[PDB]
Amino acid sequence: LEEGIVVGRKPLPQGDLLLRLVTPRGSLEAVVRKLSLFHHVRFQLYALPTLTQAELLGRLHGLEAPRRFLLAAFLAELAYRLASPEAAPRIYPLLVSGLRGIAKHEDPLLPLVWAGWRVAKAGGIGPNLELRLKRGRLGEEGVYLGREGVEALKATLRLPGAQALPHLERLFLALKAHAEEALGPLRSAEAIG
Amino acid sequence: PESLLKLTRALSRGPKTAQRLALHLAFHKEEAEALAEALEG
Amino acid sequence: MRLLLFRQRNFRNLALEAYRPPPGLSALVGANAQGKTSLLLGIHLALGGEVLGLADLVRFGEEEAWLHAEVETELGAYRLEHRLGPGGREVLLNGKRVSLRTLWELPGSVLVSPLDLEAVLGPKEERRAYLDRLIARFSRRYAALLSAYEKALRQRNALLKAGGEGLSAWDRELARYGDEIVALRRRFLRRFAPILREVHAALAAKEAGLRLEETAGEGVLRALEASRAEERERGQTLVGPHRDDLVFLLEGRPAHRFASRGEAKTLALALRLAEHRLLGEHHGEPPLLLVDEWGEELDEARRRAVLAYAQALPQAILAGLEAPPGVPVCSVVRGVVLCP
Amino acid sequence: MRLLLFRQRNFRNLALEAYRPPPGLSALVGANAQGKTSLLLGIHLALGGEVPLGLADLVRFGEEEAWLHAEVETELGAYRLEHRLGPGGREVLLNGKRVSLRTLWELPGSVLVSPLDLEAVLGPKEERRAYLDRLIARFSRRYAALLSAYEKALRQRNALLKAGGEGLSAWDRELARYGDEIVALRRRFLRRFAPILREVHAALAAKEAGLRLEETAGEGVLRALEASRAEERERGQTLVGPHRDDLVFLLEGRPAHRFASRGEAKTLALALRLAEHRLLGEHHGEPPLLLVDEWGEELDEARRRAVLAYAQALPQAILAGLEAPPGVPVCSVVRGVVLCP
Amino acid sequence: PESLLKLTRALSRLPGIGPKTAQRLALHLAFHKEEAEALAEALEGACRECGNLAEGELCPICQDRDRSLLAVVESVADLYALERSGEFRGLYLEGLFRRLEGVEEVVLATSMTVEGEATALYLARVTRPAYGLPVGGSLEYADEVTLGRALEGRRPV
Amino acid sequence: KLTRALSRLPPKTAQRLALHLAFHKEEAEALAEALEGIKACRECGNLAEGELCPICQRSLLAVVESVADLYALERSGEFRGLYHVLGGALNPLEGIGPKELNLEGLFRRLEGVEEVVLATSMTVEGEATALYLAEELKKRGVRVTRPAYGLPVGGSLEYADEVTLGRALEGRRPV
Amino acid sequence: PESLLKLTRALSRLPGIGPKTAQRLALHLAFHKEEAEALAEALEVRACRECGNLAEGELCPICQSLLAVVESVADLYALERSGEFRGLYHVLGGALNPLEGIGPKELNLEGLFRRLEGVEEVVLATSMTVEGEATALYLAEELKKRGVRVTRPA
DNA sequence: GGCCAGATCTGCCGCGGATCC
DNA sequence: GGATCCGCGGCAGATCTGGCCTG
Ligand SMILES: Nc1ncnc2c1ncn2[C@@H]1O[C@H](COP(=O)(O)OP(=O)(O)NP(=O)(O)O)[C@@H](O)[C@H]1O
Ligand SMILES: Nc1ncnc2c1ncn2[C@@H]1O[C@H](COP(=O)(O)OP(=O)(O)NP(=O)(O)O)[C@@H](O)[C@H]1O
Ligand SMILES: [Mg+2]
Ligand SMILES: [Mg+2]
Ligand SMILES: [Zn+2]
Ligand SMILES: [Zn+2]
Ligand SMILES: [Zn+2]
Repeated sequence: LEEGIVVGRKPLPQGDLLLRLVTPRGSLEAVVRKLSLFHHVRFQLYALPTLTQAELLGRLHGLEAPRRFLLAAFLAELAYRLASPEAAPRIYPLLVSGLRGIAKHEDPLLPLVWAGWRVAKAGGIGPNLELRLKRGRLGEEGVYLGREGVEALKATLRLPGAQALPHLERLFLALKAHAEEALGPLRSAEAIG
Repeated sequence: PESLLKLTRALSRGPKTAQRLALHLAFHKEEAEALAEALEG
Repeated sequence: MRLLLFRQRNFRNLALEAYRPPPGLSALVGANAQGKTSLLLGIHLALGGEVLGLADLVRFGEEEAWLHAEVETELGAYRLEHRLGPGGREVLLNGKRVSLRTLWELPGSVLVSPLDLEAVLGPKEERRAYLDRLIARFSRRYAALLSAYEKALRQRNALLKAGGEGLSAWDRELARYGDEIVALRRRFLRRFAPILREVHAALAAKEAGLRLEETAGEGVLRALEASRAEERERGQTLVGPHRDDLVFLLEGRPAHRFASRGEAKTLALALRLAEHRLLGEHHGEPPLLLVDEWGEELDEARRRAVLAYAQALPQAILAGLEAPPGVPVCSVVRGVVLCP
Repeated sequence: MRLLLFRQRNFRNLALEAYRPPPGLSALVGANAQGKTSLLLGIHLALGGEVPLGLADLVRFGEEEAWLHAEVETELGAYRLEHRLGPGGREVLLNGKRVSLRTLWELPGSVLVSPLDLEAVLGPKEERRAYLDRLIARFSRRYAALLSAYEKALRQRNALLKAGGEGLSAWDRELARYGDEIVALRRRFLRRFAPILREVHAALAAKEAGLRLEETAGEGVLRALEASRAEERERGQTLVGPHRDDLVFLLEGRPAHRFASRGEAKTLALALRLAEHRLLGEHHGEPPLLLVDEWGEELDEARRRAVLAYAQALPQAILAGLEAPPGVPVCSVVRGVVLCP
Repeated sequence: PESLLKLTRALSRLPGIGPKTAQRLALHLAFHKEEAEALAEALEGACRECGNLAEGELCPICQDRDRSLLAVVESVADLYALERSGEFRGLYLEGLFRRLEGVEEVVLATSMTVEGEATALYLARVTRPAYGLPVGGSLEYADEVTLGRALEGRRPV
Repeated sequence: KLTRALSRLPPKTAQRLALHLAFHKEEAEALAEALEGIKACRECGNLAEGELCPICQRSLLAVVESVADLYALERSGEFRGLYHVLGGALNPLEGIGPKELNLEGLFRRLEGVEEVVLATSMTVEGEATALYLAEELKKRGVRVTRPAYGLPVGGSLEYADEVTLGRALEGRRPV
Repeated sequence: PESLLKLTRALSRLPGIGPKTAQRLALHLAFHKEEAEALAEALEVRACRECGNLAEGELCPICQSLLAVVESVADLYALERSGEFRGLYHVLGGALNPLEGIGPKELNLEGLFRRLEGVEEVVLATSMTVEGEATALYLAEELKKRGVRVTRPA
């Protein structure tokens, strides 16, 4: 038995479904014979492992918004690409907190970026902040983050989230550039325009 | 419910019949007592 | 027509000397295994009826059986005798030896037995055979037509089964016989039904009828032509008078699937009585009627109706465990018959 | 074994709510066309038996579904049986779940007596052989398997013989592998069965009763097959085997299909049924339920008195007829309703 | 061996197990007293106002709930399922007419079984859940009647 | 090549049939002939002899995800409108978006007064597509309707998911 | 269309199929057009030179000192898959039943008689039907006439 | 859905009993 | 007294209803 989130749904031509899940112990891939997206679920795997039982633990009803759904898919994909087994116990609570924030907060982008920066920091891809950040390094090239943006980024990377929220109340572009430099292109990047 | 799961698990020593019987015994105190008596017997 | 006297010697377990039934309704009373059925069977045989193996009718440890009957019809009395044994039957009419076909002309008698229920609750073959023999009892052309049709069908099937050949004359013969057989059957059944309906209405409260199903109602030739492919495939003739079906109906429903014991018994008795009435109206004088075990599986009303109907016949003999009320009665004890 | 309650809905012409027979001897009284036979047939079908009537003709005129329900308790414990008769087919729900019909074969069940037994006693050779086969088949399934295998082997060998030539000894050995087993099983069953029938019939009449089974192949199938090659070649069919045995019932040492009256034949049929009931009750430990239809129709006073005496010592039985036996509880049937005063 | 008779009868009485299944279970439990004792030691481990079964006269629904909403349930399994659901703050047939007092909207939580259909027809504010298509899966794994009802039950949005 | 083709069909039966086909050349040739013989309507999207189906040779329109769904709907018998067949659903994970669908082909057939049934999948992705198409239609001045959410016929309550039950409740109707 | 009709006829004709299954697979292949030509190309190994069995190459894996006789290739693969033993493998034409006219000549008994050399044991793995038992008896009689100790599975 | 078990139905062959020359 | 024929019991082969297992 394991507990995790649903971050990947690949339909199988034979009527089955390919499932992609991450737990506090590491990411995994599973299949089912013949559980909705972005749901915290507790499941029992049998071995690609074949799922046998699944228990629902909560629904995020507010994710049906188009932009909110796109941002949640972006966050989940970035989490999965950063879902190392060692970092999984750190990312999983961060994943849940970010999903709750983007579900509840009026502006999903704020908690989205708040969780994404911390996931990037904890996933071994922490940018070097020592006005434009390029490949995770500040300088005269890249997206102009500005003094306020740099200060908010430093506060988020150093202070806990509670007082990091007021500072951030453009960094998304820098985080996307850093993630692309570290890991390569993103499949979901086409959606946003 | 804890006693329900304990009963379904003892009965499992399929799950749908185990559940139907656990529910029936919960809803029939007399029969369940008689069964505990016969098991002690 | 009156049966004045009847004698026998060494026939089953009978050990009597003479029996003189009175005119009108009569009765017989006995327990189990006493000889009512044997007496009725002997009376039926003595008048030239049909039956048990011919070698099984002789008493145990004997070889010769003798039956003698004296009947005084309207025109004049005459005698009959029968000899049974290893050689065979020796029927002589009033002293002169003669064949049974001569006795076929005489009225004879009608016997009602528990064996008539199978003509109602039995399979298709039994019903068809019963109808065939019932029609044959009235006419002589029917037997010859049936024999010729059977032989022609056998020849045609034998030729068709073993490979192929020219099938032109066999079809013509089969059609020529079937077209007459079907017409005769229709003509007889057009008249038989109303008498049966009236008799059953007298006996009971429901309604009875007959239904005949014909595979070739317009012509044997066309029916044969319209099935050649499957006839050649299967290898048997699939049309003709030898595949018709007869069904007895109680309130518009088949009798062999819904009727009970009492209804079936009443229907069989009605059929026998209708046959008796038709024979009486045909030959010239009604034959003697013999009813065996008349009132077991019937209630009070049906028994009373049966007795009331039988009260009006010129002569009849009833046998059973219980004596009917208000009629002369004779008892049977260990094969002997004694009368008051 | 004991029956407690029977309920129905849209079965034949029946129309009632419930029926609770008492423990012991019972009775039914009714005129013609009332429903005694229908009630007995319904009980027999509900308790897991086999009804000779077609399935599609057991419902009312107009309706399309029937319901049966019985509540029986045994030495072990109570349980409920339920049948859903309809266009699709029979289905059984033991205590609330679907159950295969073969499972009820292990239950006690019931036995039914009807004039069909009387017809079978006085029937041709094939009917008697079929009756013996069906009677033996209720005590083992190995017998049915052996019968099926023997039939298939016989068909194969006959087809081979009808046209052409091929290897023949193989099929001979194949058929002889089963013929001997069938013969031995029949012999053992008859040896165990005869004395019970004799002692049962000794309490209903005065004469003697017995059985006889003559065999075409007593020493062995192979020896009899090799001794009739010319006849097989001339005819083209197998002429030796268990499929040509003859069973005869004897009254005072004479065949019963040529020297017997109605009363004696009915007594023989009843004796056979009672012996089967006793043997089955000994086999399963708990005797089944006995249902008699038209108990005393074609019998005299002494035989009726003898019949009533025997049925009084049974655990539970139900008799039906047009008259009420003296000294027993009586229920009446009128147009489908059963009322007990 | 007379003691086991009562146990066999007790297990026979419950639905879903035949007499031979009960005998087999008893025989398997006769020589396996280890788990028989484990089961025995593990065994230990309705209010008029509601109709809900609970320890004590008042159920937890009676024991933060409103009397405005009352839902009629066919079986207590559905009651447990809806308790695991938790979408009504309100309290939880032939007797419906004389329970109409004090009720301003009637909630119908009964299943769509034919018995429920007949009960609803006999009983004919009152509300009933709609007929529509479920969530997830595949449109090719459905039934024709549901397709038709969803096409004719199509709502405007 | 044979084992994989046989396994693509929706084990032991596949193998026995492949072996039989190997031992029965004529059947295999007949099957290849039927396949060549078999080798979407421009407007409806169903099957057709040549270009247009017999139906084509309309106030109602039903949006559908795939041709199989279209055919299922037609088998239902409760729809005599026209159809527009998309190429699939939106999927960022598969790089599927406005630049991949047939939106422009859709807009060539749509008019002001019309109703478009929203028969998308019952998933997060199908719901997102449904809402997106509905918004695009309300912008472009056309009615938006959505099939009823609720319980399926023959469905038990015990085994229904909490979302289905919650939608049934929220979408309860008077009677 | 008529092409769909003939495709459904072809699917129904082949064994182990349902008419409803045939129709649903016809509609599924109408939905998937690439799988059509994929199956067509995958549609297009011969009899072994020595044994005569279907061989992935030049000899069947049986050839490449225990001998067994089997009705058909299906039971051959079923027996080899479990892999209790390895030895020479032989396959017959079928069973031996005279109802539909299959005698010893219609079978491949003649081929079996060419390679008895070097054989010390033969086991008759045959089905449990009566035809299988008759075939086993005939084979045992023939080999005993030639002379080889034989065994059969329990 | 698909294959088998078991009862019912139809036609052919050998045997017994009536008739003829 | 021999011989052809007519009718019926007995048996094998083909059809058909209702229950079952595999999936
Ligand atoms: N060939 C025979 N030789 C000597 N006795 C015989 C012969 N055939 C039958 N019996 C005896 O006659 C009895 C049958 O007599 P039967 O005439 O049938 O009686 P029944 O009065 O009609 N009896 P039931 O019909 O049972 O009420 C047999 O049981 C034997 O005892
Ligand atoms: N399927 C049916 N639906 C309705 N009525 C029927 C059906 N089958 C038979 N019947 C009637 O039920 C009656 C027969 O019931 P049955 O149970 O045989 O009577 P019984 O009491 O045994 N009579 P009996 O044996 O003749 O003294 C007749 O009136 C039939 O017409
Ligand atoms: Mg008599
Ligand atoms: Mg009756
Ligand atoms: Zn309460
Ligand atoms: Zn079109
Ligand atoms: Zn080889």
